[PDB]
Amino acid sequence: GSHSMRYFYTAMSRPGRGEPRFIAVGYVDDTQFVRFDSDAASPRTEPRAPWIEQEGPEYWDRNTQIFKTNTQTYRESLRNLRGYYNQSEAGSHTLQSMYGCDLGPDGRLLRGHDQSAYDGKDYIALNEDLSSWTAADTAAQITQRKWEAARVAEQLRAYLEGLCVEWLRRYLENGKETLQRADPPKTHVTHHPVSDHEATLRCWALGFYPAEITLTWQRDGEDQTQDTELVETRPAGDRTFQKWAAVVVPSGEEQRYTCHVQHEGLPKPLTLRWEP
Amino acid sequence: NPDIVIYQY
Amino acid sequence: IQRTPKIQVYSRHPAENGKSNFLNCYVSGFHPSDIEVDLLKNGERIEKVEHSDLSFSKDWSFYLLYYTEFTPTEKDEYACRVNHVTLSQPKIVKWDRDM
Repeated sequence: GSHSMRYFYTAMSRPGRGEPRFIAVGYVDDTQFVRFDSDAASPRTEPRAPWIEQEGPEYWDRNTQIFKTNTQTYRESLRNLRGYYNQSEAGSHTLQSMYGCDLGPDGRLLRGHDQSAYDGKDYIALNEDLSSWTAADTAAQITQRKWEAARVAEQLRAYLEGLCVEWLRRYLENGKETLQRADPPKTHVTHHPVSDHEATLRCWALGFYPAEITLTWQRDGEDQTQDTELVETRPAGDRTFQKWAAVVVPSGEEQRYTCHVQHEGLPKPLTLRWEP
Repeated sequence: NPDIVIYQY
Repeated sequence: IQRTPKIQVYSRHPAENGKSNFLNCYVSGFHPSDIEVDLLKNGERIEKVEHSDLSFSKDWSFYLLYYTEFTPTEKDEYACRVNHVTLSQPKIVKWDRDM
């Protein structure tokens, strides 16, 4: 139903080891579709999903010119930010940006995003109104004044409400067989004795897409949030994701525990138990 | 497709 | 200032001895982005390992998937060895087909 497009840019300095590396990746939901890396033998925009391969040579050349221009802009920006923070020329620093649009189930713009971070900390972000900025500190206020003079927020608003949504809808149509297909999780409960008094019940969810899922354990109908070990959702390597939740339970009490799974690909939410 | 709103920080 | 990696080692498909599969080492939640990842078979580095393109999460931390084709057996031991600026020594996480 709901879809998003995002570009993720990362630039990292490496004094004594050449110019800063710039990498850009593009995603529709949890599917990467493009990559650009300034460190590649021949830097160019490359396809990463089959549905993008039909875009013409004009698309690939235009994207490459944009990413090559960003490579130079980000290199200049890393020098600027080293100055704003009175940093020495010896250390390595990172500048990251993420931007894009979110559509609701009807295909309309839900909201736009444009945020940046320096050394993994929030630096400047375009507010939800797409007309003002939130600067994290006095260094980011310098960038904010520069961007106010160049009318950046107006230009980003035009992109986010226009071209961003239009390209996202085109990608969703061209990739409809995968982008618009939710794969439900294959679920099961495994049992692993810990000792004579306890056993682990592990609830598995495998092969699902998109990554968003809810996996919870209940004991006598009450959520077990504090006692559940919930692993981070992880990629399988074939577009799908995996996750598990485990609880350590007293021996003989396994039937008081239920695993609950919520996911977009499911006809109805699941309730599972250990089936000996 | 990426934006072309490119400015130094 | 810096964030240490979380590491998960696991197979793409459910592990069945004698059947070809993929061995994954997913590293996430780290900052800065430089990281060294090796997949090991009986303590030795596997070559021709592939990896995903550098991306990051909403909290700005990086994540990468390292993967290689493998055929699990009862006795062959698999692991992922990770080094990052936040670690004094490389961290080895063994593949347990139950996780």
